[PDB]
Amino acid sequence: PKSMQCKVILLDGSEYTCDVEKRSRGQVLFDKVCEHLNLLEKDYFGLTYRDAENQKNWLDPAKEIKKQVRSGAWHFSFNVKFYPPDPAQLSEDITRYYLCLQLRDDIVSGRLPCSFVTLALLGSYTVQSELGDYDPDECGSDYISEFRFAPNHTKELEDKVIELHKSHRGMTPAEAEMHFLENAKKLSMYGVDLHHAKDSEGVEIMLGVCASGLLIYRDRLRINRFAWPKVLKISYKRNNFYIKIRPGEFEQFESTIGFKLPNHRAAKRLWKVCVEHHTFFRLL
Ligand SMILES: Cc1occc1C(=O)Nc1ccncc1
Repeated sequence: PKSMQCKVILLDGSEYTCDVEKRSRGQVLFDKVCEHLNLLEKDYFGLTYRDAENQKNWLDPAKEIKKQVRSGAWHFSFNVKFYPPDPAQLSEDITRYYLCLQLRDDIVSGRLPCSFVTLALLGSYTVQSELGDYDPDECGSDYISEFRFAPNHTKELEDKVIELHKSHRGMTPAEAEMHFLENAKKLSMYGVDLHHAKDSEGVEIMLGVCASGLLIYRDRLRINRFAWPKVLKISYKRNNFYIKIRPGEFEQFESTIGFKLPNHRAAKRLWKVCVEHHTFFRLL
């Protein structure tokens, strides 16, 4: 029975290697990674891979791995797929830990924009969780943490992390991680998956997919939002993506809204993540 080597980049930046049978469905590999990670609350997570166009795709756990990676390497990342709006609701500390690791990468990468003060507060909770109480012996006036906190590090930011870390004496790792999450969950781009698109007039927009619905960013001046409940049908055709809106009270007709995506694969990818979000966040 022939097996393919799989390499998975974990949220701590380390590499997990395993073998699965070459006709394996994605769930087989995901189950192995989650057992490796001692992760029970698996529903929020998934594996990604890069397609022939170097686009991030979710590995569909119900489909054969080989029919998704196709010509590409069996190389994956372990990621948060569904960001919980209230991480305090999660049953296990280790789930919140992996969600913290993902968010730290969302922040350093710039996918999750954050004010100076919130970057320093999030950083200070990470340092408290990982090193425990502030020790002066480690940090002088010239201290720079090994921890990556932000897309652009400044001495002022490092100083503010230390100032806040000092305030956290006695805080346990789970407690610090829960504070991390209570701050991060409020950020306007928390758990928003962004897709480049054009509206029905050709104006460049971003579509954001998240727990609360589909967001349209025309810029910073005028953001439209469609809460999942309103959305009856999500569809794609050629390079186009459509949502069927519920009729408003006393309106005769449903309303269908249309966007242009970069190519047919980008339209299908946006459709699939919307359908998946739509189901996930109506069902608890
Ligand atoms: C935040 C939210 O609002 C409505 C539903 C949910 C939710 O978390 N659903 C879910 C959790 C775990 N597995 C599957 C679905």
